[PDB]
Amino acid sequence: GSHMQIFVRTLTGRTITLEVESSDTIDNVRARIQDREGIPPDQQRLIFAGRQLEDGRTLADYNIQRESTLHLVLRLRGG
Amino acid sequence: RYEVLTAEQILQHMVECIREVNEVIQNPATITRILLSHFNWDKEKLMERYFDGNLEKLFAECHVINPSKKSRTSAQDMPCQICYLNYPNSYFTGLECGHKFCMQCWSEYLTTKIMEEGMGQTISCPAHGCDILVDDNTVMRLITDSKVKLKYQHLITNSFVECNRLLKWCPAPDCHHVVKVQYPDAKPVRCKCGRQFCFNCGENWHDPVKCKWLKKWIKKCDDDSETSNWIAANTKECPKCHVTIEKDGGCNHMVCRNQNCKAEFCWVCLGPWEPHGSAWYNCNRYNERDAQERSRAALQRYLFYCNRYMNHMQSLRFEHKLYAQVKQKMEEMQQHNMSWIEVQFLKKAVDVLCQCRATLMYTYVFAFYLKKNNQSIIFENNQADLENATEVLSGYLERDISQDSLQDIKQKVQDKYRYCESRRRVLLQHVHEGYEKDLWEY
Amino acid sequence: SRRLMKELEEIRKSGMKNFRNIQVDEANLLTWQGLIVPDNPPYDKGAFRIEINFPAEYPFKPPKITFKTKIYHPNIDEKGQVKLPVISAENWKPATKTDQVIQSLIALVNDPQPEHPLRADLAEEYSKDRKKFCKNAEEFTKKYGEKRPVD
Ligand SMILES: [Zn+2]
Ligand SMILES: [Zn+2]
Ligand SMILES: [Zn+2]
Ligand SMILES: [Zn+2]
Ligand SMILES: [Zn+2]
Ligand SMILES: [Zn+2]
Repeated sequence: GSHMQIFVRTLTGRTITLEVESSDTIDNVRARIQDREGIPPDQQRLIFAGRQLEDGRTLADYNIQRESTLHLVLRLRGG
Repeated sequence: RYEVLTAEQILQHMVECIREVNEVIQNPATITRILLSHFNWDKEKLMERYFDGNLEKLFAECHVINPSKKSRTSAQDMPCQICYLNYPNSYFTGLECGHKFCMQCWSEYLTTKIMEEGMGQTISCPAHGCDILVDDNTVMRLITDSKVKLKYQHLITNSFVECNRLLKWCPAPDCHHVVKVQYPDAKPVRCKCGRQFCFNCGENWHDPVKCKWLKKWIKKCDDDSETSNWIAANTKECPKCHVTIEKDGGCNHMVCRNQNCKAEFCWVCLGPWEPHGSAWYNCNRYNERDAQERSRAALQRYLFYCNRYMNHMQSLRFEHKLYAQVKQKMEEMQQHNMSWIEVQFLKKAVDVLCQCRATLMYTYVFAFYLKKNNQSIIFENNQADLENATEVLSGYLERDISQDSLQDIKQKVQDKYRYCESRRRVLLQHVHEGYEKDLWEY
Repeated sequence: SRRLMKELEEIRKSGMKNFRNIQVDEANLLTWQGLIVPDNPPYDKGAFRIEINFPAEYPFKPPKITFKTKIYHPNIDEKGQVKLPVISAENWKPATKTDQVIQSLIALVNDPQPEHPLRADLAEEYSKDRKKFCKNAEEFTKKYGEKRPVD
């Protein structure tokens, strides 16, 4: 809704552009990736500024402003 | 019909395939190693998926991520982050991520992943969140132990072998070599190390029995109740003097260690030896209601056929010791007269002795799954005619060889081991011809 | 034995908010003891004692954690064992600091996950009848859990 524009780097290195809101839940983002690139939200791990973006909080809790970069990493195997 | 390649020879033929596949894909050579090993080395199938879409799923499913390409964007003691030691930058080397670690810790990490619970193809930089692969080069450069380097060179090439119909490893423990044939024919092959394994299944050469049956045998023994009883051929007792006797050599023709009880008997059946081979004596044949009695009768039948197979097992291993004593019966005999024509005729004899023992082990496997047919009793005769011929040949090369002169060993052994293979000949010719007419199953 | 001297040194300095009373057997630095204090119910009523057992090949082989204080959790065995992927075999990275593992164990305590449990019975209870779970683990913390540290 033109409230937030963020970038996410995929596993293949391609950096796709998402559009969200500052009050959007982090779980909402992990779903948009599934519709976009086909990776289930279980096999996802989001990293920003060094620390992991676990599902359960929101974009506002982390200092994530507009035009920010976000990294998509693999989650730990067979626990 | 036979070609043997080295571990690195395969790796070269594989990395070349990785190279041509990669130049259209343009992925780090470590990544494309995974993707093809995921597509079972079907080059065309990875091309299709890549020429289509949905790559992030492929990377996520194969658990592999590309690194940020380094192209974009010296003697000081920086602290290491795995051991917390102070070494100059000359000691640190790192992967594409920029995680630099001392070559000491790298060596322990890479080796402990190869040698412990096997990490096949998929080693990653050991820096917490880092999941980027470790290239083959930085493994061969950071490992000195060649036994590790050879094992890693087997792991990362393993997928390329099993997925190939014309390739198969050798069951030798630390030998990492591959046999290449023109077509899978379930035929034996030489491993460059004296291993003659069936190319089809992958076990030792099972001439009489089919491949699928031997698999059912091992699986049955390992699974339940039989991994505990196979240790029983250690010691027995004399069937006459009742003294405890321990079997030493491969030959079963026992003779009691007693001056007062010089009775010669059989190790398997505990019967007197002389009648073995007679008309009315069988210690190789079985020839023997309720549902509870139906199961116990079939279990003891297995013990009859398993005890034969397990006895010829240890007896084969006890007859490989002859190779060490054949070279002590090939030197001074070549020293006396006629060197290196009479000594090679003596090794070809013990080669047949262990061959008739190997086929004797699988003789009972093929016999355990047989329905008592008109061809069963015929086969049982060729079995008893071979099992006896082996015990004679094995008995001579364990006691009667030292107490003879060299003017007699030439004709003694030559008549024995050539007759012994003549009984294996008719036995195999029988079951092979009987195979062509389907005269015996289950 | 050189890294452990610096790791245990880092804990005593910067301090761990969820880990208190870090007392270890001296000389032998292969076994550690410590007391965990969760921040969220139904466990925020007590404190639980864990024991770390670094193997000789540390840090090239991961440690093993066992709970000495009994606990009501689907991912924690009755004896005290714990399935934690960050110290598993095919996941272990030697760069992973110890305090990094502890804070990863806190997350398993605060927000359990029943998809891969050690006690399936408690895993079912947590997903179907949450209120029955938050009451059993409430009473299970009061009875067996040790008291929380002052400050
Ligand atoms: Zn180091
Ligand atoms: Zn790294
Ligand atoms: Zn070999
Ligand atoms: Zn076979
Ligand atoms: Zn006797
Ligand atoms: Zn007998």
